[PDB]
Amino acid sequence: LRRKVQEGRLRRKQIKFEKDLRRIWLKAGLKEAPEGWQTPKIYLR
Amino acid sequence: AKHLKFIARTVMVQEGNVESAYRTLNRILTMDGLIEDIKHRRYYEKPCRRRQRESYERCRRIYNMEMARKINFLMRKNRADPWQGC
Amino acid sequence: PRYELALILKAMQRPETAATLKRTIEALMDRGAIVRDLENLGERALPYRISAHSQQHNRGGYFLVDFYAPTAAVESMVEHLSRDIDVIRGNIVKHPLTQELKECEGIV
Amino acid sequence: LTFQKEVAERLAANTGSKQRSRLSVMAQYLCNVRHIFTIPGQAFVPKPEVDVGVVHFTPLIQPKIEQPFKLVEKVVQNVFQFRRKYCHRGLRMLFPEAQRLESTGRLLELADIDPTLRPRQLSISHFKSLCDVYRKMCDEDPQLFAYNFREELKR
Amino acid sequence: DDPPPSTLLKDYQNVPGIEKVDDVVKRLLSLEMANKKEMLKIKQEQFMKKIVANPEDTRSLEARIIALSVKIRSYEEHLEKHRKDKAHKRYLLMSIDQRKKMLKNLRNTNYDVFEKICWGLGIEYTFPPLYYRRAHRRFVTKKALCIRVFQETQKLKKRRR
Amino acid sequence: REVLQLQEEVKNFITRENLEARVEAALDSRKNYNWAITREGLVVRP
RNA sequence: AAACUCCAGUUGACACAAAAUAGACUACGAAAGUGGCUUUAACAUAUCUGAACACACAAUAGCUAAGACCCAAACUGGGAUUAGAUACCCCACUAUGCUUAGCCCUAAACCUCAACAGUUAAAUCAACAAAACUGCUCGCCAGAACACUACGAGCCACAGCUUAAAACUCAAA
Ligand SMILES: [K+]
Ligand SMILES: [Mg+2]
Ligand SMILES: [Mg+2]
Ligand SMILES: [Mg+2]
Ligand SMILES: [Mg+2]
Ligand SMILES: [Mg+2]
Ligand SMILES: [Mg+2]
Ligand SMILES: [Mg+2]
Ligand SMILES: [Mg+2]
Repeated sequence: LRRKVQEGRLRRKQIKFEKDLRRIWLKAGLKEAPEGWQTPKIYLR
Repeated sequence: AKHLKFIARTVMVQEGNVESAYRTLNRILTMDGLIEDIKHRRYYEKPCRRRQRESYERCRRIYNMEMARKINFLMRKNRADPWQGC
Repeated sequence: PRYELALILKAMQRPETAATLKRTIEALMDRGAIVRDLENLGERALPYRISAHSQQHNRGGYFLVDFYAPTAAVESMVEHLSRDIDVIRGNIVKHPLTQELKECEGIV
Repeated sequence: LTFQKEVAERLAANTGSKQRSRLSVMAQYLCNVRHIFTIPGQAFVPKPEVDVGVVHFTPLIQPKIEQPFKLVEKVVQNVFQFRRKYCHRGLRMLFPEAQRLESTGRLLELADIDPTLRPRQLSISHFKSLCDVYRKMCDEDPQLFAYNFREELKR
Repeated sequence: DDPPPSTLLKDYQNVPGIEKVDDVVKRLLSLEMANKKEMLKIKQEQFMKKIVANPEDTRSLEARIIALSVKIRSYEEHLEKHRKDKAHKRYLLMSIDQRKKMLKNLRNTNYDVFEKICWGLGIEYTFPPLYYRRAHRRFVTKKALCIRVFQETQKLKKRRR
Repeated sequence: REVLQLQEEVKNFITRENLEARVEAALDSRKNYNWAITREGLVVRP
């Protein structure tokens, strides 16, 4: 059960990272992400 | 195995005195440390225990020698009283 | 540097021993060695039985080859001494004379 | 029943509890096991150096593995004999040496088990699949169930 | 490149009449028949003659830098073959740090000698990083996105104007 | 002095020309490296 | 008692294992560590201090692939044992101890003495430990427990390792 909670928290952390990254280019004025940009999954093996 | 036999740890019997030859062989093996090695090699002695034992034996020898030297040095004084009465 | 090769050769007759000595010295020179002297210690019973090249030896001829060789030759020479079938045991050491005899004042 | 604290936890260890071992699966595919409370060692009149746990067993209406007890015992013991290694290292000791590599792969393929799963991470359904495939193998080979790799290594 | 094997030892190079000896003597007194340390000494002497104004003064910063550079080269050659020698990896890294410190001192003290040393010994001086922090995965990813977004914004502004 | 000593010593080195002669001479020779020491510190050669 | 009797004794051939005596020595290395022989490389710095995170290392245990296997041995079997036997004795045999290439990064990792420089005059000095101090620098600590914990963050680790609190409670520790 500690595995499930930890994996859910890792998903939440990845979502937070993506959301901050999105905030950056939205504030920069870009309607979409830079061409070819894909947020990597850095919190999963 | 690869060595010549009847040279190492070999004692000759004199006048059929087998007992004296056996006891001399025992003395040789004891003073060469072979007996202690055989007795110690029956079971494995852990390295830390071996180190502690060696240190204890060395320091016991040193302390005993120092105490014996002190006693021998102060034994010269032990004699009849030359100023008895006073 | 200066090296000493201690060679324990098979107990053979004079012609075979001479040929083996020539072969060893030729290998030394082929690897770049300058040989100083070849020295005979004699044929004697080995301190123990030595099994070399699928043959057991109890006696052998002791020889000393003093030479100067490059540092790279030594290893190569060792390999050759492993393949020669008439060598019971060959070992290269730094020549004892090169080591400095440091002087001592006695026991403190 | 009362057990020692460690044994009670091993009996009541979930998939991914450090006390997960043979006893956990062995008790849990047959019984609902509940480690209720623990009694410290100071409470026993000659005081031991260990604690005491109280475990409650309720037999399960539908056992989670429909197999003979001794077969499941062998499978679980061979799985858990190397508790920190990959599971296949434990399953491969169920078969003779000659057919070891082939039979281990066959068992894992038919059972649909990831070889990189460790013993402590294997749920009771994985053990169900492994036990079923091993039962089929033993039915196809009368003398497989009597194999003891230590006796083979004796020779 | 190393000195040729026929090079004579530093100890036997100024002996009078050393050109009048037998070829066997020349080989015996050469680098071919000595350990690596003599060859390193010859390298150090060559560097000193090439770079420093007074090749005899070994107590100056430039001479020490040359000696440590020779030692660093020797450690690199050793570690090329001995990949798992942790002690000599440590020695190489510590020697590089010490040479960097000496180079900083020389640059702050004597720029002409510093430049001559850098050219002669093939050393490219690098200034230290200002901050020492871990560049973890999140940080590098976010930095790369920031650079990409800046480039895109530059393109958009260029198009606008 | 060392260079001169090496010069004089090189004349006696073994070469490809004198390999046979020196090998046979060695085979006709024996050297002893053994010697003993007494309690008084005196060398006793064999 | 089980076990073996393809057993045991002499003799001969024969390791990818670990290294009597020396060593009553106290050496090498930054530490961890290092005690069979030969050879090749080789043990930084001509001020000092300077990091949980930067850069390189870290006993034993543990994990990936391949390999070796004498002996030892967690577990696993069997033998013998009272009246809940011996966990402890005996036999057999695994992971592991070994090598190659990667991980993991913890120890009573301790001389339980932070690094350099200096002094022995003082009152020597709470106690014990290991005689008492000075100068300078970095690191760390401010009642107990909660807590080698929770959360956050990072990590070849996915339970792991590092950093590390708060609420309630007590007059103590
Ligand atoms: K200690
Ligand atoms: Mg420093
Ligand atoms: Mg800090
Ligand atoms: Mg480690
Ligand atoms: Mg290991
Ligand atoms: Mg084994
Ligand atoms: Mg072990
Ligand atoms: Mg410090
Ligand atoms: Mg924690």
